[PDB]
Parts: sequence; structure tokens; C-alpha cells
Amino acid sequence: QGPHMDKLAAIKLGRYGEDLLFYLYYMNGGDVLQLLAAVELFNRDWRYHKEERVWITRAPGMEPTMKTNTYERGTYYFFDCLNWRKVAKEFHLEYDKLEERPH
Amino acid sequence: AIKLGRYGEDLLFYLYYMNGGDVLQLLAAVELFNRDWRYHKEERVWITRAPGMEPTMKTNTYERGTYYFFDCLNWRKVAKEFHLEYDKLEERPHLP
Repeated sequence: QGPHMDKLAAIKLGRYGEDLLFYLYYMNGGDVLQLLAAVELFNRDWRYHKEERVWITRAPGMEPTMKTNTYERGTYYFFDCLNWRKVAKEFHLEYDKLEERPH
Repeated sequence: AIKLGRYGEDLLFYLYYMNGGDVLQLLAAVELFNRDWRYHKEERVWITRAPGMEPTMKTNTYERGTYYFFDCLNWRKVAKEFHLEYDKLEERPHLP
């Protein structure tokens, strides 16, 4: 790091002006992208579970075995960001544990 | 504002989990510091000397003068006279 990271930062940002630097320090790009991604994910029937802290969605071609006004049982895909994959699991889904539509 | 509906699911998760903004944030900080900007922890703002403006007061623990402040709310560089205590300025950025 140190002088090496100095060099990396210099190669990447050396030619640009202070305005880009601040744009990056306050993560204006990243934060928005993350938001736009959330919106689209939501559009594609992905819901974010608060406790499980992952994106989940009903396995297409499978309706919930049991359903009510507060919860539902069934098979859902869970996104594992650590291994960059999608895994299916029978799960007890409680609606109140889902974030609302982004934005 | 953008039309993401056309791209792969994998790209969406990439944008959500792995856009790399955090890394660019660190590099930005390193670059700011290397261009003589300092970050004031309490004021929560990046600061740099205004050119042609020597400090009015100068002691071994602080100085007073006019400096540039980047106002991230109004998104503009702003000049302000300020009492600057050195030990309130963060050291050069490093890995967390």
C-alpha cells in the first residue's frame, strides 16, 4: 500500500480535477447505482429480507404451499453474494420482514 | 433514470454488491490528501489553503487564516476564515 496506493490513485485520478475526487469521496456514483439496481431487482420480483439480509424471490413455477395476510410458506431463491450464486430453500416468509419498493 | 430492464440479473447484483464505489472512495481520499487537502474530523469537511493567503495567527498547535472548504451540501468550494487546530486533521488515508 502507501506509495503503491499513491501510485494507483495517481494513475487513475491524476489527470482529473478536484470535482471528480469529491464526487467519488461522497460516493455519488456507487450509491445511486446501488439504488437503481435495487429498483430493477424489485421490478423483477426480488424482495429484500431485513433479518436474513439477502435478496429473495419465489422460485418461478411454484405457488406458496400456504399463504395468509401476514406470511407464506414456499420455495424461494436466495442470492448468496459471497459465492455469487442463487440457491433455493423452503422458507417461512413473513411479509413485514420485507423492505418496501426502493425510492 | 437508466433502462436496466435489458441487462442480466448478474449485472444487477454486481451493481448492488460490487460496484467498487468504496474502493474509488479510498483512492479519492488518497488523491485529495496528496493534493494538499486535509480532512477536519469535527467540521467533517475537506480543507485546503487558499492561494495567496498566509495565516494571520500561527502557533505550534494551531493557526488562523482563510482556507477553502468543500461544501458537500451546496457542492462547491467555499472560502472561510477559520481557527485551525492541527491535531483535528486526519492523517494520510490508509487501508481500513
